[PDB]
Amino acid sequence: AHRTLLLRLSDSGEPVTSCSYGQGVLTLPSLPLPQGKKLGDMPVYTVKLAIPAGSPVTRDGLIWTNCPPDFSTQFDREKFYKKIIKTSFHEDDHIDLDIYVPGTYCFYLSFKNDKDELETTRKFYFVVLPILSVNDKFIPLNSIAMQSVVSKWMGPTIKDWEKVFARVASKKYNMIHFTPLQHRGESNSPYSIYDQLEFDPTVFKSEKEVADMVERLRTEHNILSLTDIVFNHTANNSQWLLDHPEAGYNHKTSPHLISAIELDKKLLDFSEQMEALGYPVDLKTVDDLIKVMDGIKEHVIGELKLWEFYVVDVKQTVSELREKWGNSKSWSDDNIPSKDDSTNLAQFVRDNATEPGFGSLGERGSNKINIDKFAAILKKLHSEDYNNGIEELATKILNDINLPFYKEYDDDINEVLEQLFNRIKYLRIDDHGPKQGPITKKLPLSEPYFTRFKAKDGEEYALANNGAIWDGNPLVDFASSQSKAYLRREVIVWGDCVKLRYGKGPSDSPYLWERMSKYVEMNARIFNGFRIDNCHSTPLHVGQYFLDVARRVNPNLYVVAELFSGSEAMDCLFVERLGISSLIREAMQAWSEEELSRLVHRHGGRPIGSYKFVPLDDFPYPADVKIDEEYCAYNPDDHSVKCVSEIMIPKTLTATPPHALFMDCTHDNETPNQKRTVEDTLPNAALVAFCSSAIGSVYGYDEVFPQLLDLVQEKRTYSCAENTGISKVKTLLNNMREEIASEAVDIEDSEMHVHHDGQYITFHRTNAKNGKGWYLVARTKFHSSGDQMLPRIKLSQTKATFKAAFSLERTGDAPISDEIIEGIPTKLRELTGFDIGFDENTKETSILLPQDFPQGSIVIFETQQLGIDDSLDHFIRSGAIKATEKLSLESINYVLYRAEQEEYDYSEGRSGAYDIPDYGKPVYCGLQGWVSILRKIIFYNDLAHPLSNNLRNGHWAVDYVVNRLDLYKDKEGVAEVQEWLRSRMERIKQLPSYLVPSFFALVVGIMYGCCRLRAMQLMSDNVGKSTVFVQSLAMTSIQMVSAMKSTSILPDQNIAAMAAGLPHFSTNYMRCWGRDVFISLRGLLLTTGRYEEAKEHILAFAKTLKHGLIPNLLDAGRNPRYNARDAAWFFVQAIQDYVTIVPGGVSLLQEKVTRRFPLDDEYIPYDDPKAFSYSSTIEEIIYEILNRHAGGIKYREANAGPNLDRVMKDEGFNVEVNVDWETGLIHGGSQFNCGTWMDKMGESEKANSVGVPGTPRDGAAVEINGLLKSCLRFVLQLSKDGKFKYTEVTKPDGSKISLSSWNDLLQENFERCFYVPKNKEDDNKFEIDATIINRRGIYKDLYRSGKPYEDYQFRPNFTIAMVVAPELFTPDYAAGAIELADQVLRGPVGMRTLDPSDYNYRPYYNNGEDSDDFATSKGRNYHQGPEWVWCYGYFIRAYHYFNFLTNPKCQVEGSAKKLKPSSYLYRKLYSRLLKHREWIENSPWAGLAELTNKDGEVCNDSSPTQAWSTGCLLDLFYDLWISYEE
Ligand SMILES: OC[C@H]1O[C@H](O[C@H]2[C@H](O)[C@@H](O)[C@@H](O[C@H]3[C@H](O)[C@@H](O)[C@@H](O[C@H]4[C@H](O)[C@@H](O)[C@@H](O[C@H]5[C@H](O)[C@@H](O)[C@@H](O)O[C@@H]5CO)O[C@@H]4CO)O[C@@H]3CO)O[C@@H]2CO)[C@H](O)[C@@H](O)[C@@H]1O
Ligand SMILES: OC[C@H]1O[C@H](O[C@H]2[C@H](O)[C@@H](O)[C@@H](O[C@H]3[C@H](O)[C@@H](O)[C@@H](O)O[C@@H]3CO)O[C@@H]2CO)[C@H](O)[C@@H](O)[C@@H]1O
Ligand SMILES: OC[C@H]1O[C@H](O[C@H]2[C@H](O)[C@@H](O)[C@@H](O)O[C@@H]2CO)[C@H](O)[C@@H](O)[C@@H]1O
Repeated sequence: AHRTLLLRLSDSGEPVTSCSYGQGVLTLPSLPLPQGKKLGDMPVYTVKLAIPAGSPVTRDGLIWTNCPPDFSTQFDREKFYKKIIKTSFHEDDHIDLDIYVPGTYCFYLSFKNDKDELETTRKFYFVVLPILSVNDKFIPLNSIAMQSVVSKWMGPTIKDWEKVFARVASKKYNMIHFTPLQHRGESNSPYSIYDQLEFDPTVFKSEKEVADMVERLRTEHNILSLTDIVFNHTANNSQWLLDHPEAGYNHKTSPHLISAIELDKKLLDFSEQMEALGYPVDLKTVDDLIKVMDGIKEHVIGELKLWEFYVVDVKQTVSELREKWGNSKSWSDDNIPSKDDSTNLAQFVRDNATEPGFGSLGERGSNKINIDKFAAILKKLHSEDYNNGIEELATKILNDINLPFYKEYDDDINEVLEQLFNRIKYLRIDDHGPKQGPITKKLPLSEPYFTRFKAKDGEEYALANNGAIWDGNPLVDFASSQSKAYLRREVIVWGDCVKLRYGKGPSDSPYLWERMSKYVEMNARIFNGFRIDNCHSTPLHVGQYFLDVARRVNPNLYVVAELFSGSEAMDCLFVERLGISSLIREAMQAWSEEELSRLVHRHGGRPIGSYKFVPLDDFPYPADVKIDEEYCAYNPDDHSVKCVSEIMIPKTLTATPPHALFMDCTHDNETPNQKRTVEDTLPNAALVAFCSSAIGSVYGYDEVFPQLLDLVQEKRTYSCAENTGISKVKTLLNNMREEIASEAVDIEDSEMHVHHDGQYITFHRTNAKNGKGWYLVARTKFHSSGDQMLPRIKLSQTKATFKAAFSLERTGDAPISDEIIEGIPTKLRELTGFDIGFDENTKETSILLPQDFPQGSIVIFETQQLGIDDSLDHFIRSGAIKATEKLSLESINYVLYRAEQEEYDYSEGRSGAYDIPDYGKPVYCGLQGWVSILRKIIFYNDLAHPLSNNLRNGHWAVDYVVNRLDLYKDKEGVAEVQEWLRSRMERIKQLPSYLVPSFFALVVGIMYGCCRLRAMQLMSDNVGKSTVFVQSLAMTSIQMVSAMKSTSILPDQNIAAMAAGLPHFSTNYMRCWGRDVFISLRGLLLTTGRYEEAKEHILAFAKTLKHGLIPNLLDAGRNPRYNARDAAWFFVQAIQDYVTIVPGGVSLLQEKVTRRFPLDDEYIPYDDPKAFSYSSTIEEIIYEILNRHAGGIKYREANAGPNLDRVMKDEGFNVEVNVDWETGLIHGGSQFNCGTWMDKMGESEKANSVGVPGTPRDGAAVEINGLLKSCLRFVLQLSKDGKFKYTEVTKPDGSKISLSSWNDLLQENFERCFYVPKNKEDDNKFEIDATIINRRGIYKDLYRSGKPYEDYQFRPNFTIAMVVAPELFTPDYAAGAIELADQVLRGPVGMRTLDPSDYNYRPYYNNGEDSDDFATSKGRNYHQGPEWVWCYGYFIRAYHYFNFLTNPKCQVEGSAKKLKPSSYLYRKLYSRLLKHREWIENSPWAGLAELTNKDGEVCNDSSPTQAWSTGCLLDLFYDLWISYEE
């Protein structure tokens, strides 16, 4: 059915962590195959790799993976297969990895670097767990019960073993771990294997004899089997070691140990003559040890030649100097240090005259000097005659060379004898280890460091035996050359075993690899898995190769390993590459009760009430996605991995901590009788069994054996004594876990609470799906530490039920047999008296323990949380799609967004945003305000967050989500969305308090995702199929477009009205701004597909035309403000954008609006019946604007006075606009004016700037004239097409100018008036006064401005003209001008409003400055430095266009030999948007800010989400889409 996981990648190709589970591994969940399907019928899993669109990896990117393409192809570690990444600047690419067999798989990505070179990422691994079934019933991995049994103690016959099998089958174990069933070595230790290729001749004779026994265990007792596999060593007496001695490290293969060999055999030879030469051979005196130690120092250390292994043979070099004194002589280097600089000169000879392998160990005299290169230096330094003091000089240098070697030797020898005498004392003088037997050949003074034999090749050899350094790093091969442990005697050896020298591969030890391969696949044919002792000491490449050979034989190979590497990260890396399925954890390692509770806490599960993962505002919502319309397209027999909700965003693949196999007692740790007591066997095994993981135990733990069995010496047999000790309880524990294994699946599905009080440990196991749980009270018996009484146990919203209770008591000591291992007689008394009180009001269960509850007892309760059934998850994960069926792009605004001021508008100031105690209010009143806070809470499982606390303290926030929508109930689809929230929140309130936060976030997140998907479906295809970033920008369109009560766009009605920004531009007269609306109209409405809403705004403002101008401040169409020389031309540009994009958009031209205010610019007539009066068409409105500007205007502001602008000066109200017909440019404004977008008016009385505009842009503005040229080009081609008529324009006098002539006037005179030529020679060609110019290569920001220094100021406004009227610019001039803006005026997120190299540059906006600075106080800086985000949109839109015309590297051909941008240009475009993608990702408001201080510094006064900040970035994506993506 659906076994697909989503693995989103970052921009560098690294997997993305969906949740913080800790240091882990990309493990895929263990699940059975579909009903009646084998390996190969279908892929076991499919990993969907998601690559971000436009990321640097997509540039000629390829996905590599060693996953075979089909089931027929075998797995190869190093054969990777190609997968093509489909590059796009809008759409992310998904590449499936079909997996057919469990194993270790990895993937890496290759791409084209920014250096045009090839680059590769890391290898990223992910494990598919094996499928474990017994007959035809699936065994979940966390329900495995493993019984470890030692072969040589189960009996001499196979039937003697099958009696043990029946005992562990009654205890209901489902897996048996075997110590290696091979022929054992001399010492008969199970791990020193004599021959790897044949089993124990005492019991078996062939593979079929042991294969039938394991298959018998499967069919008879329903038990799987696995063995230990020994890679690190073999027995010291293998008949194949005589044939192939190179399989270990010897004097040939590892020459560095030659020094250690001659020391081991010396020590043993001294042991033979210990009392002969000296006498102390077996005493308990520390002085007696000192005598033999001094004997060692004089009988071995002194007889070992002062160790020439380090030091250079001084006199033997001088002897050889005279010999070749006269051959390759003379040097030339003048750097040769002076003879006075002894140390410096000493090491100079070391670097130049040495034979290969200097300083390192080898043979006796392996470190020597190159003579012809040494004597050549002496001739150059001293004299060419030898007897001239060379013997003194040469010896002096060599003696100083050996100074570090001698100190290296003293430090080595000291750690030899310290290690020796310390070990000698312990091994002899019983401190904690006795057996101080008079030394013998079997018990020599020194433990055997090397195994000696005479090989079949004739020569003698000395293979050592591995072991372990005390506290050394196990990742270091102590037998390799990097370690000096065998020399310094820092090795605790195992004489039973012998080295196994693997190299870099089969080339270094051919027979060893071939033999171990056939040895591995032999056990792989029989058993279900392997167990690896000291896996951390086996090299990675060694473990990787043989485990893959096994999985080729047994595809469902279950791997266990005792893995204690340096850290958790190294543990995860070993699990990643080796494919380990479970890690061994030992419960006996806990020294105290607190250490045991912390161990059980690690492997118990997640906290109770843990948050559940949901796709939120960080996911793409493709409009063309499959959906579970009612979460019903799941069949249990399919065994499919479920999606999170009705939306089919597949289950995310995230790193989870590697699985654990919790052993209450292994075959190497001491018995509870030894470390603690025998009574602790019951509570210790119960706490382990309650963990949500695999569990196991050694044989004898349940049968309370007295002490740990010596794996080397002991020969006694397991007792046939049935049903002893805990065998009855383990039958209960394993049978209980079988009932739980049927439904518990993933890591979020099993939760836990653990408490430790004194000697008691509390374990509360909980299933998060149904509410079923277990409660365990276990009194531990580490020591008999007196009576302790546990306080009252209290469970909230839960009912308890007594299951079972037991006590373990000791009835004397264990029998002392010599032929059979028998345990300690123990009584297992069932307990009673547990009072379970239930308060039928508070629904609180109280549990009191009985006073007869001795140490070593347990009690199990069955529990069930109230309000949770099996049908709760389906009710929450369904119905939300059907509830959003009637939602519209306007109505989604009330469900998701609404600022508190926008909510006060509908609630008359009563409601607002929910106040979270000790935190604050969410940014939006809708779900977006919750999702912005919950995403980090769900990611970290922060149950201590103030919102998490408030959600379980009461149902206030739960009812707040549903009660808000009463304000917007009558709107499209909101009522049905409220009813879904009402029905789901009501069911949630019936749950326990501690479970409310996790379920509250799940309900909000599900409805949020359904609302965001509904938005992408209602929008166009370019948006509804793009990356998260584009969709996040498109959701801003919903934030701004909403119906209000205190304002609108029509004076008669109350309809949708695009706000300028939230929250400071949303209510009353501050919401709609004509300039702001029509800059964002193309981005927020046309790019998204809101065609009818874009028409309503064009028609609404068309009613308020006056002076031939469009008003900036729109008071819903009643008394608007006409101080906007900018708005009319952004408005006429939005009409062109509408007609160009909307199909049949020419129909807008003949739409008749009822023009309020008379044509003759009369007076404010809101009541006067001459308001409605006459109608005007849009075609007429356009011509009215063009002709009125041409014919000249003249007006003082209507209702002029402070009443409007309480700071504007009297002359400031009479603004005007006139067209210089010599040039064609439209001039207008004054030094008391703000008629452009930089409209900051002074309000400082201290700095005396009241009335003084910060940025008056009087004269010819670039944007106005650029939009004028765009409008003229629009109406010319329109009259040609017949949709426009008017072709004549008037004059202030009364003449007439053709529209084409006005169009040509700008074409002939625009660039002349504005471009500042780089050539100082062409200032006589572009109307420039060189006295006032900051930089050249700049299109002037103004023409004929009042203060002419503002004419030549570098401001970002010229980009508007470059985008809307590119014909006004010669390509080479514009390309260089916009490259300067990129280097100078471009900030990280916003565009700098003024060149930093100006004296007026003040880039920090503080609208509360009450200082004396004329330019900074009260926010006069507004447009003199601060970085605005919308100007970045117009900038990069033209930066893309003119780089496509100029730089040829930004061009590429292909389809239809049509020029599409190169990946080099897409790379430059993608880079300039990372800060914008970061901003909208990590902002509580789900948009882009209005303003930013210098260099990305957050401006507090800036509105955090602005309409035209995100709309202009949507303009860029539509340019690249509508022109290339066809
Ligand atoms: O009856 C309705 C209305 O009538 C009159 O309206 C006039 C205003 O009182 C008058 O000030 C003026 O409005 C100007 C404004 O003066 C001018 O500076 C500019 O607006 C700027 C601010 O200058 C600027 O600092 C910034 O202010 C933001 C701030 O950055 C933001 O962080 C947050 O604090 O919100 C502040 C705004 O509230 O940005 C704004 C916008 O760019 O332009 C305005 C419009 O021209 O002229 C109005 C003419 O009607 C009455 O005076 C008024 O009381 C009445 O309510
Ligand atoms: O309608 C929901 C309501 O939620 C918020 O108010 C609640 C607090 O979040 C909640 O912790 C609790 O506060 C108590 C405090 O003693 C104190 O706040 C007092 O004024 O009210 C409670 C008295 O026990 O309960 C309140 C609601 O009573 C949020 O702030 C409200 O705006 C919101 O309406
Ligand atoms: O040489 C160019 C000149 O540019 C700037 O001078 C500005 C000045 O800051 C304005 O206040 C006004 O005087 O217009 C001038 C136009 O260049 C630099 O400040 C100045 O150092 C530089 O020399």
